[PDB]
Amino acid sequence: KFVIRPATAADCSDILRLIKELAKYEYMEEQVILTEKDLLEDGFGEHPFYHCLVAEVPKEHWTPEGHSIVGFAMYYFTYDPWIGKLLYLEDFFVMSDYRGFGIGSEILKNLSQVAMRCRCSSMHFLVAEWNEPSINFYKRRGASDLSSEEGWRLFKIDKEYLLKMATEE
Amino acid sequence: KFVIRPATAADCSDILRLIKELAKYEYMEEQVILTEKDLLEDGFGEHPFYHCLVAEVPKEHWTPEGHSIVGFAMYYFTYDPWIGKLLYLEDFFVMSDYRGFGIGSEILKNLSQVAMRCRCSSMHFLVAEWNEPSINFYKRRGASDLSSEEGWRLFKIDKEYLLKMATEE
Repeated sequence: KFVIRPATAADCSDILRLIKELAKYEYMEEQVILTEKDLLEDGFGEHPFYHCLVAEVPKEHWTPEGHSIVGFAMYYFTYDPWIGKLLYLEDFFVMSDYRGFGIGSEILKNLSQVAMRCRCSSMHFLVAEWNEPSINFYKRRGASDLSSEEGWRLFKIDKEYLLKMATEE
Repeated sequence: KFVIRPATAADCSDILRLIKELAKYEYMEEQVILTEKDLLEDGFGEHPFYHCLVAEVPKEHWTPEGHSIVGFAMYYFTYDPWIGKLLYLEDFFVMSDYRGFGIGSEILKNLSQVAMRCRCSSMHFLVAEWNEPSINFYKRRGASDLSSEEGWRLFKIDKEYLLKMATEE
């Protein structure tokens, strides 16, 4: 059927392909600026800024375009001053013609083992408020909505504004 | 007046002290489980899971308890599949009797330089929806509320539930 395993440098082309496919899936249309070079340098350079798990399918079940990777999960470690190291799930995506096979649940299982192995007190991630199916999917597994409970809002300051603060009076 | 500099292992006692002081400041009362040992191992071990900047004041301006560190900022790097490496500001705190001296603005300035230096497309962080003063403070510097714009909600799955998923059918 398929296997869930850590990504290797050779998988970066597959990951970018899936990221671009994910970007298309999304509704919040945004351009993917990442290049395979970035994924290689940032993930398999001196310091890994992200980690990926990939879902590989048997050679005789490849993608119509001849691809063995049909899914991926990107994560990294974060830190909380109160409790310490946390696991952060950035994104999770499985190709359309491969959903409903359990791949998604297997990735989640593997991420949970990573959390256990790396001594993470919990796993954080974002869910769009309008995505009720996903909200319930996670709540059914014990997830808590911290934005709803504690009022947290995600803020961002772009490079343009960062540059101003970096070089101001 | 004061200086903003990167933290060293020797500063971990000061940081935990400030974290516990921050925990008291907060209203969402929670127990600080972190120990100085954790901060040392997680920040100055083989792999740094967080980075800290500290605000040090002259020897002749120390804290009533004899402390030179009166503020800190904790950050780490994250990753976005669309744009790449990001700077994530976890927490920022300055002792009461040292606020209104510009220390806060200096830390922000230093964090911005880190973002520029490490090629981060932007800086992400959380702000409580009820903290209007902080919301405006950041908006005045170009920040965008991504929860308000894109509907993002922060979710968490505790270790108890992670363990279940890690060892289930």
